Amino acid sequence: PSRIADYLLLPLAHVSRALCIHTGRELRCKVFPIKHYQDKIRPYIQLPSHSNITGIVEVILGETKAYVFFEKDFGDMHSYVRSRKRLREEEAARLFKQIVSAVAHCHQSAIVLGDLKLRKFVFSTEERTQLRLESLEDALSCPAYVSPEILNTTYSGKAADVWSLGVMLYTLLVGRYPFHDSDPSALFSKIRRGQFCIPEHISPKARCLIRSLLRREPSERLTAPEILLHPWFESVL
Repeated sequence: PSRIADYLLLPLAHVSRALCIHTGRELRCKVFPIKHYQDKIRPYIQLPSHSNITGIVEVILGETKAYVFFEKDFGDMHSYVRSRKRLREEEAARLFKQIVSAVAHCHQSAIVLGDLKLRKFVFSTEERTQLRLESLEDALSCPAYVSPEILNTTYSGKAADVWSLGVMLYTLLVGRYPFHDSDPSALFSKIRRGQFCIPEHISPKARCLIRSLLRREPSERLTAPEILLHPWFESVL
C-alpha cells in the first residue's frame, strides 16, 4: 500500500514488488536501513557492472533508508540441479563459468562472499541460460560448502570461496555433495581430511579442475581468475 520514486510497492507472500509508474514493468525492491546498505551491500554496487553480476538496476538513498531495486529471478541453481538429477558437462561448464566470473569479479573489488552455495545463483532470464548472484540475502540435500581452514584455525576467505566453488562444481556435475554422511563427526573428519571420490563418467579435464579447487592446503588452490583459464571450459564450449 506504498510508493517511492518511480515505483509502487506491492506485497509478497522482506522483499516486495516494484511496479514502475512510467513503463508499468515489474521489478523487486528490498529496503534496508541506510547503514546496513553502506556496510554489507554498497560493496556490490561498486562493481564495474554490477547490474550483470547482481540483478540491481538502481538504488535510492534517502536521509534514513536505502531502497535497492533489482530484476526478478527465475529460480535458483540448487533447485535446478535437484530438478535435473545432474547436469551434462556442456551446460555445467556454461553455467559454472558465469558463477566463477561473478566470483572472480567480486574478488577483484575486494569482496569476499563467504556464503557461497548453489542456492546463491539465480537465473536472470526465462530461458534459464544466464545466472546472476543473489547478493541481497534472499535428497541432495554450511555444512558441505565448508572448508578445512575454518575448522582448524584466521584464513584468506578468497581461497575459502574457491573451495566452495569446487564443492559447487562437483555437485552440479555429480548430482550430490563431495562430502556427505549420516554421522557429522564423520562428515567433518572427511572435510578436514580432504577425502572424496569423483565418478568415472566425469571427464579428465573436469576431474582435473575439481581436484585443483578442492585442496586441504588453501594456498595450493586456484584463484577465481586462474579458474577461468582452465582447459575444461574450452574443451566443451
